[PDB]
Amino acid sequence: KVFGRCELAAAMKRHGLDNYRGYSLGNWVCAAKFESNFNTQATNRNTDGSTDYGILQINSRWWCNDGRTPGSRNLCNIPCSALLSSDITASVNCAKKIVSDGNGMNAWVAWRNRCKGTDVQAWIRGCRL
Ligand SMILES: [Cl-]
Ligand SMILES: [Cl-]
Ligand SMILES: [Cl-]
Ligand SMILES: [Cl-]
Ligand code: NA
Repeated sequence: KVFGRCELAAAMKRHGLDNYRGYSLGNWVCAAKFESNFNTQATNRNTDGSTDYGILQINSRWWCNDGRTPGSRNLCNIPCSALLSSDITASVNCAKKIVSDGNGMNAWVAWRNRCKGTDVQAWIRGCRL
């Protein structure tokens, strides 16, 4: 599934991400836009043996089990397959755990490169939330 921008914003809001751990909702929409282009099945393989999964490109070394990554900790206790679902529930549940590390949203490459420090409220412009 490829989410619409405000479609995704609404779902993220329903799941409590607005201002979670100090990140207003637009940070999360921006992260999804630039990590995955809002695609729930986005998957990117890294040379390090890990894979980034789903709309938020969550990495398989520390957060989900794909059965093939070195240093696996599976701290969200889920198959990485769950992070490829068309609904965002597993990805948001896991994201709340990831952002609770001292890293915060720096865990997301694309957030660090295209969202941090910007006008992230623009990503929820015209969403009526
Ligand atoms: Cl939902
Ligand atoms: Cl915002
Ligand atoms: Cl899996
Ligand atoms: Cl990570
Ligand atoms: Na990632």
